Parts: sequence; C-alpha cells; structure tokens
Amino acid sequence: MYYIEELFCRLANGVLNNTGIVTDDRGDIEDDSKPFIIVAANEALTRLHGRFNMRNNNVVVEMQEGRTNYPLLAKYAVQSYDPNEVKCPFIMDLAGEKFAEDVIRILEVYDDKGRRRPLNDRNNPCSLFTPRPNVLQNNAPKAWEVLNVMYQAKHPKLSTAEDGYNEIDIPDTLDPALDAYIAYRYYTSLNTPESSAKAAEYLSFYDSICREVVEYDLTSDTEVDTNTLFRKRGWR
Amino acid sequence: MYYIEELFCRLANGVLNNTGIVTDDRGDIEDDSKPFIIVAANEALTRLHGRFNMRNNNVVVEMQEGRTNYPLLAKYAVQSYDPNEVKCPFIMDLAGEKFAEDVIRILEVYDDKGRRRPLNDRNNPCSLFTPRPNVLQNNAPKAWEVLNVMYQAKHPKLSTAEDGYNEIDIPDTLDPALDAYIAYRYYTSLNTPESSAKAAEYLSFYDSICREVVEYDLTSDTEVDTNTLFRKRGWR
Amino acid sequence: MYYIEELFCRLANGVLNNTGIVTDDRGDIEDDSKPFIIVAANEALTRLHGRFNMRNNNVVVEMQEGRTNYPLLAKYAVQSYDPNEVKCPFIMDLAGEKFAEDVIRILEVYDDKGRRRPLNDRNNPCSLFTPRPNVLQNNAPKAWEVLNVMYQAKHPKLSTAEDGYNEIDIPDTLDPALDAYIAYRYYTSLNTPESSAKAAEYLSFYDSICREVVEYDLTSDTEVDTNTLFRKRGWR
Amino acid sequence: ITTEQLTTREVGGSGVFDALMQSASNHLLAEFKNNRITGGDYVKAYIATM
Repeated sequence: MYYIEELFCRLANGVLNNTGIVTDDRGDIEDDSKPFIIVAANEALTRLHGRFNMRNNNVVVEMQEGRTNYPLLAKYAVQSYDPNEVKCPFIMDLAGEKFAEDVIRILEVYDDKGRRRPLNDRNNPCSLFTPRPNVLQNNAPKAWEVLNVMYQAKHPKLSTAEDGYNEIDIPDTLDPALDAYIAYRYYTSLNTPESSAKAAEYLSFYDSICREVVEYDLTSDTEVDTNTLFRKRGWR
Repeated sequence: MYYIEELFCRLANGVLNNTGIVTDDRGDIEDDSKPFIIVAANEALTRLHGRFNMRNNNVVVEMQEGRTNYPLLAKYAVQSYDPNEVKCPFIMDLAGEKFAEDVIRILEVYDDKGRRRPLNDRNNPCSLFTPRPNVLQNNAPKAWEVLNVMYQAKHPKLSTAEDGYNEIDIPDTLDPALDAYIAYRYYTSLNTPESSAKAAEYLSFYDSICREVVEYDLTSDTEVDTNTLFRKRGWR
Repeated sequence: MYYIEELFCRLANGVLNNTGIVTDDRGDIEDDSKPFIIVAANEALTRLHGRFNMRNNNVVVEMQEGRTNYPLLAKYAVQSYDPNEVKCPFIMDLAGEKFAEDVIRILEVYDDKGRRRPLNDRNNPCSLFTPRPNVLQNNAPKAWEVLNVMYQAKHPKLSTAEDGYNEIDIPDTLDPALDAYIAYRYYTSLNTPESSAKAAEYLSFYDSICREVVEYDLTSDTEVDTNTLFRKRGWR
Repeated sequence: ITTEQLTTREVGGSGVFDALMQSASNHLLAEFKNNRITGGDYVKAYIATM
C-alpha cells in the first residue's frame, strides 16, 4: 500500500518522464492535469480487478417487509442514507468501512442460519434472482431473514479530495501493468501519428504483463478443493 | 450510478481531452455540441444492452375488450398519458419508476391466474403473437384477464432537457466501452484521414473490451438451472 | 416511434454533422436538400424490412364475380377508388388505416370460413396462384367468398407533405443501421475519392450491425412451434 | 508601413495576409454550401494554402 502521491512520483519518474505535464523537478504531475490521471487510474484498476480475482469482499443485507428488490447502492447504507426519503436502511456497514458500491459480480449468498442460497436457479422456487448485476431480488422476505452476499469487489475509487480514498492496495507485481495502461491512455489522447505508435506499445506491454502473471499464477488465482461428489454420489 | 454531468467531465478529462470540443479548463463540453454527445450516448447504451442481458424489467398489461393489439408505448401507461386522447390506459406503473418505453425482446408472459402463456406458437390455439417486436397481440381478450410481460430492457433515453432522464445505470466495468464508442463516432465524423485511422482504433478497443467481459463473465450473462425434464420424461 | 424531424436532428448531430447540407445551428438539414434524405430514408427502410421479418400486416379482399386477378393496389381500395372507372372496390380498409400498397411477400391466405388456402400449388386444383408478387389470382370466385391475406409488410413511405406519413416505427436497435445506410448514400453521391473511402466504411458498418442483430436475435426473428406431424403421421 | 498592416493577430482583420485568408476561405465555403466538399476536405485545402 502507498499514497497516490507516490503514484504521481512514480509516473513522473517513469513512463511520463518526457512529458509536458510533469513539474520542472520531475517530482509531481501538474496540478491542473491531475484529474486526467485520476480518471485513467480508476479505469485501469477496474480492468485489473476484473481479469484477476484479487479482492473478495462481503456485505450484509437485512430483509425488509414489503420489499423484494434490494439495490446495492450507498444511499441504502446505514452510514449514508438520507432519512428524508428512506424509511430505514437495509445495508449494514461501519463508520470507518462505509459501503462504496464496489460490487462487480456476486459469488455466493448465505443466510443468517448458515444455509447456502442458490442464485439464478429458475427451476428452484426458493432460489434468488438478480435482474441487474448490482441488484439483489428476494421473492419471499421473512421476518428475521438476514442475507450475507460475498462478491468480487473492485478497488475503491480514488479521489484527490481529503475525505476520499488516497491509497492503492494492489499486488506490487502488477505495478508495471498499471503504469502501462495509464501511459496508453495518455499517448492515445494525443492525435499525432508518432504518439499513436508509442501508445500501442504500452498497451501491448500491458497485455503481456497480465498474461505473464496468469502463466505463473502469482496472484493465487487458481483454486482447488477436496472432492465431495464421491460421497454424495454414493460410490463409497 | 452517476448523473449525466459526470459523464461530460469524465469525457473532457478522458478520451476527448485533446480535441477542441471541451472548454478552456477541460472541465465540461460546449453547450453547442452537448446534444451531439447525447445522440452518441443513447446509441452506445443501446448496443451494450443488446449484446448483454444486463437489465430485465416486467410490465403489467390489463386486457380491454375490442382491442387485440397492445403496443408497449409510453402514451398507453397509467402515468404520463393524455386522458383526452386515450380514455383508459392499460399499462400499470402506479408504483416505482414510470414506464420508460425500453422494450427490446419479449422473454416470457404470465397471466394473473399464475400460468404461463405460450408465445409465438403457431400450432398452439391459446398462444400469443407478436406481429411487431414492441407490439403484443392477444386473440381473445377476457373480462378480467391481466398479463405480465418479462422482457430484456434497454437503458432509458437520456436527455439534457428539463424534467428529462439524466442518470446512467450501467456496470462500471463497461465504462471504457462507452467512452470508446462515443469517441469512435466523434472522430469518424470529421472526414479526415488522420482522424479516420484514430476512429478505427477506438472501435476495435470497444469490441476488445466487450469480448473481455464475455471471456471472464463479469456480467453473469450465463444462466443454468436444475434439470426438470428428468422427472417429466419419467426416467425416475 | 418519433417524428421525421427528430430523424433530421439525429442526422444533423450525427453522421452528417460535418456536411454542408446542415443548418448553421446543426439543428436541421437544409430545406432544399430534404427530399434527398427522404428518398434515401425510404430505400433504407425497405432493405431492413426485407432481411428482418419485423412487420406482419394483413388485408381483406372480397371476391368479385367475373374477376380472377386481384391486384393489391390502392386504386382498388374502398377509401381510394375512383368511381368513374372502378365499378366497385374489393379491398376493404378503414378511413384512418388506408391501404398503402406495402405488400412485400405473401405468407398465408385464409378464407372467411377459416380454411387455409394453399398458394402456388400447381398440382392442387383449389390452390391459389400469384402471377405477380403483388397480384393475387383466384380461379374460382364464389358468391360470398372473402379472402384474408397475411403478408410481410414494408414501412409506409415517408413524405414531407402534411397529409403524408411523418413517423418512423422501427426497433431502436436498428437506428445506427438506418443512419449508416443514409450516410453511405450521401457520401457515395460525392465523386471525390476521399468520400468514396468514407462511404464504404458506413456500408460495412451497416452490414455489421445487421449481422449482430441476427446473431443475438434481438428482433425475435427465429420462430418455432410444437410438432404436429407426430399425430398426423400416426406414430402415436 | 508597419507589421500591423501586413497582418493582424485576429483572423479576418484588415491585414493583407488576413484578407487573403478570408477570401480563400469564402471561395472554398461557396462549394461547401453547394454540397460537393466535406468539412474535413474543406479545412485540409484551406491549411495547404497558408
């Protein structure tokens, strides 16, 4: 983990060392050009967390009577809901761990009693459904039913504001991939043909780094488990 | 889930930073060209919702005697209709968001009795028909028959006008695809060989992102369910 | 559905944004150049309704004694026939739904008694024949015989006149295809070699959009029905 | 004779260089409204005569 300022220094003394958006001392990016990097940086982090299952985070959802669709939005969180239009929040989080709507793909759902709940099983009456990728639907809200949703999560969105996040938590082996994508976005913005050729090199380099990680499995992406169907099938 | 204002800021500080369509501070797009982006934005969202089954929505249709064709148009809804033109609307959206007229493909139809009505079955006497993609036809309207239609829904049309729709609801992993497609239309409209080559690259990048999503299945597009034909065929 | 004026705005702020036939405010096409777009627009709609079976419309034809050939022309409609040269019309329509000669291909014919009538069956004496694509021939006109013809129909021809049609009813997923074909026609008209290369790109893009719709079947073109030959063949 | 008369910093001014630019642009724009040259083609020819 490191501050976004270190990212600015690394870009200043890295791929963007010969650019006009760096300071005279090569210590930081130009202040007016900082939001350009921030937008690209968030985009790059989203792609990395999609190809690689690096972060697995879980959330707690409380079933409310008379409600079937449960969007996973921060406006329904207890720490961020507005009482004027929301009767009561159903997403529970902590003051220092506010929900940031970092949901990418739902993996599994367990209720408060410890039973696995099938998802998108059309032939199963008790199964849950997801009409939208970030919306959870329950067709039978009970009295004290509480659901826990474990999902693949993206990195929290960076922001230059003081209250916003200002740290990066990614495997250090993917740092060249992050720099390459940011460099690709910058050089692609310039429409000069010379910059276009340079932009393609970084994008190709970024893809090469990603496949190298997959080839050696440096992020423990591959997962195996002991066989259980042998007992269930009754082979004995 | 962000408003239309952030899209202009993201594009100004993103792919369209170099072009002159942005303000002097690169903070917003010129008002003279805002509708140009809106037309491209609406086109881009339709393409994404066609390839991916991201959004699923259902509507309630009340059968009226003497009418066999039931177009799924906004003017026939209980909300946002003209009482002078249509005497009794047959589309009910009394609660939640209004009907946005975002029908692409009908998936299944269930009546109020709880059974499933066959769709486009020419050999079935009691099957419904769709002479047009957005028009539902019933050949025997009953006294109290009510039909529910489940369909793949596109994003509602965006508009910068007053009292319009100005919110974007797409998975965050598809944001680079949205920017690439919009940039593709802008550069290809200049009729310049230098810009034409740049436009082709953005289109390929947009297609590359979409196939990446399918490869890793970040939208949970696939769907499987427990086999029920095993008991139906009497295998036992 | 939307007015043709919205089509003009969409083209003005779309593919034709950098053309000399648009207004200074990019709000509308030049008035003297409007008929050029209208001719191209009607041509584009015909191609789309041919590849895709989007619109299925039916007409009612009354058999007249002493007449075997029944052309499907508006001059034989009750709402548009001239009594000076026509003794009596045989095509029946309504005042607000005047027949527009939108016949493309005949699909099936049913008589007033509900019996399917074979078409172009040379070995069947009671079968009907079509010497021309838009002409229906009956070799045995009875007393009270009335025939209903269900056919694939084209979109009604657009016209800038007030009494003519001024609305477009096509699936919104095909709007880029409509714009691409119109753009192709415009750029092909210009004989400059630079415009020729640009024209081919839109035509290729138009073809790509059409195949994408077919690939995902967004218009419900594919149709299936329950098997009936099993009972007829006597397999039991 | 001063450098101001030769050309003005503003486009379309009273400078001799400015007059040629506007005169050349108007002739190209005449065919632009005649629907024979695209916008990208028009600007390319305008730059080539700078």
